Amino acid sequence: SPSQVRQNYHQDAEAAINRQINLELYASYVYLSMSCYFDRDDVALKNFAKYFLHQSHEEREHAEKLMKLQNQRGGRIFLQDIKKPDRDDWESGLNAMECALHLEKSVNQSLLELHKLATDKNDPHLCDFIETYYLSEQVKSIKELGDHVTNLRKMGAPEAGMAEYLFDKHTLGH
Amino acid sequence: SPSQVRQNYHQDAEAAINRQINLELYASYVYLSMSCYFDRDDVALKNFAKYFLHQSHEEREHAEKLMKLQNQRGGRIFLQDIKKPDRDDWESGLNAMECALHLEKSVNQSLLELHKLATDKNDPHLCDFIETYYLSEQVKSIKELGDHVTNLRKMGAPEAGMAEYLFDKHTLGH
Amino acid sequence: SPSQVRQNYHQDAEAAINRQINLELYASYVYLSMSCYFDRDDVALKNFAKYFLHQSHEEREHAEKLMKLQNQRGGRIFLQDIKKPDRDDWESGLNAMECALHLEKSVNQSLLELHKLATDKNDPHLCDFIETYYLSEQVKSIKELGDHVTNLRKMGAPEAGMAEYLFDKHTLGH
Amino acid sequence: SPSQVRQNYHQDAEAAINRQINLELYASYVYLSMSCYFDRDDVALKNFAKYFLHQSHEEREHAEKLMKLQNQRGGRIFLQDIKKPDRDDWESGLNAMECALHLEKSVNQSLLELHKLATDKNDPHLCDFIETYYLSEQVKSIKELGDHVTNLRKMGAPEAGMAEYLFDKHTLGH
Amino acid sequence: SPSQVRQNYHQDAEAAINRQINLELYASYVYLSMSCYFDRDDVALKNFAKYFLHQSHEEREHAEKLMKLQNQRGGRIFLQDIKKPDRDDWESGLNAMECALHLEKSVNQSLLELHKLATDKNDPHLCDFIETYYLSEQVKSIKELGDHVTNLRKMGAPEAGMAEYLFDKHTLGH
Amino acid sequence: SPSQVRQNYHQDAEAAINRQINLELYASYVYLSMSCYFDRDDVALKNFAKYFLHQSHEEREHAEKLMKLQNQRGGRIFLQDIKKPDRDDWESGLNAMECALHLEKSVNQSLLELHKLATDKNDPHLCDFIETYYLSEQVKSIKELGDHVTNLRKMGAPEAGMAEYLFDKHTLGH
Ligand SMILES: [Mg+2]
Ligand SMILES: [Mg+2]
Ligand SMILES: [Mg+2]
Ligand SMILES: [Mg+2]
Ligand SMILES: [Mg+2]
Ligand SMILES: [Mg+2]
Repeated sequence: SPSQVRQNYHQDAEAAINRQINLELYASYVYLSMSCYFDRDDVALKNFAKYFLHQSHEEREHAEKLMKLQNQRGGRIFLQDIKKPDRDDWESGLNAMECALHLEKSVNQSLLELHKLATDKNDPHLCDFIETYYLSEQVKSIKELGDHVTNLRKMGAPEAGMAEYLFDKHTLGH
Repeated sequence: SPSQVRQNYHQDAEAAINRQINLELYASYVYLSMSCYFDRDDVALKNFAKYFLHQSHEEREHAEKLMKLQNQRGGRIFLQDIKKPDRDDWESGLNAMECALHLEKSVNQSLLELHKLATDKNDPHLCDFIETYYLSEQVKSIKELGDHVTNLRKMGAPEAGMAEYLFDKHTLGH
Repeated sequence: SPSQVRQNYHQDAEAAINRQINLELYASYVYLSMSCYFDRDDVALKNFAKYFLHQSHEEREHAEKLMKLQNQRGGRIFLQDIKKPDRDDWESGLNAMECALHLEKSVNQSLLELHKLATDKNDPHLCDFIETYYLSEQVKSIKELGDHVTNLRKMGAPEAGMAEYLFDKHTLGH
Repeated sequence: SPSQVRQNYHQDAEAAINRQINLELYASYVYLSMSCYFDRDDVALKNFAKYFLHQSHEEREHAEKLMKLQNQRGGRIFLQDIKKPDRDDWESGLNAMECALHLEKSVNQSLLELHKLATDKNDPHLCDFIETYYLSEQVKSIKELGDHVTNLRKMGAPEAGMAEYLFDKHTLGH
Repeated sequence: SPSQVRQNYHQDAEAAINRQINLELYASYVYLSMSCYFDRDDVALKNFAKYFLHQSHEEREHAEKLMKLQNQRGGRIFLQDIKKPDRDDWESGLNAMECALHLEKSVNQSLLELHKLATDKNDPHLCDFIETYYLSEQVKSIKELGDHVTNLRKMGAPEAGMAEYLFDKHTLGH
Repeated sequence: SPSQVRQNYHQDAEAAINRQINLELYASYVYLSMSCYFDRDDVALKNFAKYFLHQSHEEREHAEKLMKLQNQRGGRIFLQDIKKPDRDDWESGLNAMECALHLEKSVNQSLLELHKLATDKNDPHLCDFIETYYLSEQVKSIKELGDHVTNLRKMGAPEAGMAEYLFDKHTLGH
């Protein structure tokens, strides 16, 4: 019954990795939601919509790397339902950015508990994997979103009106 | 309250399009499941896994075209939960292909009810849209999967063993 | 017994499409006839013969698209005899052009009854197909032949003699 | 007396298409008017003037496609007077954009009545034509103008003064 | 109230230039009419239709240069209705050419009264403008149309029938 | 009444060549039939369908060379009905190949009687023509089909199931 390729892969880890897969697919669905919002004809911020559409595609690629890992180690993937996003209508460019940042910190929090459970089961390949592909880029994302939120607040979003518009063109529009 | 760009777009259609979006995202999740299965170390059919991974990416692109349509016409997108796939373990290459085909016919059935409701509300742009981008490629998909299922059955899958292996290399491996 | 790929394809349509296939193959045979006539050593209008030979090849390509359609939808093709053309000897360049035009209108008339029967069975993919590939180019053909017949009559074909000759070089000879 | 190429083309449609031609030429004249306004030495928004000049040229190209259609089907074109635009002086960038949008919806409304009259006379080629070349791009225009009006209002046009200026450079100036 | 850029621009000239704009737009509409006529399925002279379509596009470009001039000098543009062309059906290639020539002489006559009114108000820039861009090319047009009318009459249009046909291919078809 | 270019062309030959034209058009229709069969969604052998579609196009080119010959020698072409193929459904890849081979031998048999009748009327150009363009390639076709039938039988078609599938990819799929 155990996989021919299975070696030093504890059950508690296999279960934790399945939960992290469901968490990345759900983040991917949240960015997709926001992207729909900024494409609305009475919000109309195209560069915001392209920005979150890209984040969406990147999160779906994190889920699939984890899907490969779990097959390489001889664990089995058990998919669950992907819950709908907290809300449909996201108010403003600055409110969507602050939720993105809150979301991205929670994904980060779960990877750090994942890493703490692999260190305490003595699984070095799994740890190295999380470190090399997840923890580092998750810290670059948070820092970037932290900077976007800072700039928008300074320019006086959302009360200013010209702030998101200029932000859309200069910072997100390359 | 009604969108500035809204014109000849009945409520019953806006609701139908939201349900079709949830149906494409769910198909996308089912292909993703199958792809995980053929990558398993004790199934090991790489060209099958690449085939369904591509179908997965294509269905997620159908959902996003529909997301654009609904914004262009001034309707609003209301995302629901995406339910987990019927099963986790898909038996064989021929059983996965027969379920793919059964799935793809149900997506087709819902587009034909969508088109019947747009014709009976007199919405010509919505009809043209469904016809030009959905109904045609949905018929090419079904015909292709119908042919794959036919060949596999003839070569004697799944009892033969060499049938999926050869099928994987010649028909799916370009 | 019913095809695995068959869906929303009424028997009355499958029968109508078979009759339209026989009608395109017969048109293809009529153009082939005319082309033989203008190659005759005592008619001798080479650019007329090249013109109808091309129309012949185009009609045989319409029949084969319809042959593909009927297989994609899971209907079955039932070929009949192709009847010989009304006549062997076609008098003149202007008489051959007026028969071509009368022929091309009858092909058009049958596609419009085909489309009226698919709309009344609720088959949207079949309708879109006929519209996108048949009705439009059938209207461009009729308009072109209508213009050729007009010019020839004006220049005084067939009594003039120099009219077809000049027509052969300037309008049909690029 | 009836055209040699005429087939399944009802009189009521020929009359409707003539009225739609006069409607596109009149829209073309309105955009030309606005373009003159933004070139005025005491408005001075060059990128607005280039934007409406282009819309003007596009509408004159819609009228000529319809002029071709009506000749291909063997109807006759009956040109009327083109009435002068509602006003000469258009106040602001945001007021010109809101009138453009109101205009573009009325052109859309007339194409949808045109399509409803071709469906009820059973003219499939005419319907396909309107759908494929008019209804789709008319919906992309409305959505775009809807977005421009939204942005300008948000930035605080016309009271702001810097809003149109920045809008002219970033959104319309490529 | 007077424009900041206005200098040596008499009211009587501003009014004359507005009337010349309406005259070029009306000529543009007349050529458009003729072009529709030669595209008719029972006239069928394609190179005649391309010839007048081009003249149409050129006249619409003369109107827009005048629209720029009037803005550069700080006058205001007051658009009127564009009246429908004298007739719908233009008989023959030679009759359409003789009306084109009569039209083009009347446009010329109005530019010469325009120039006589700018010389008698002492406006040198306006005079130079009319001379450099209008009077010269208006004389080349008349001479060309004069030559086309001469040739057609000689070959025996419209009684000959082969005359317009050959004319269409050799003189207008490059 | 006799053609100006007619020389040493006996009536009995002109009649024989007309019958051979009808025989090539009928072979062309039979290959077209088979090609439709292998494109069926429950046969599904694409490389077989491409193979017979090509043979179809080649036979229609043999008929047209003969149509040219008969015009060059000053005979007249008298087209007959093209009869429908013996059957609609062709069982298997090996059964279709054995009928193709039986068909291709009968075409060969008629060319050899044609050549025997031209030698006994003393028509050397007609003989050379048949020899140089027909008899040689007809012998290469038969030998090829003879080899395909041999291989399929050896691999154990049609009972094997994997035989046609592999044959489709290696021998017919280049
Ligand atoms: Mg991640
Ligand atoms: Mg789809
Ligand atoms: Mg056709
Ligand atoms: Mg339009
Ligand atoms: Mg001029
Ligand atoms: Mg042959």
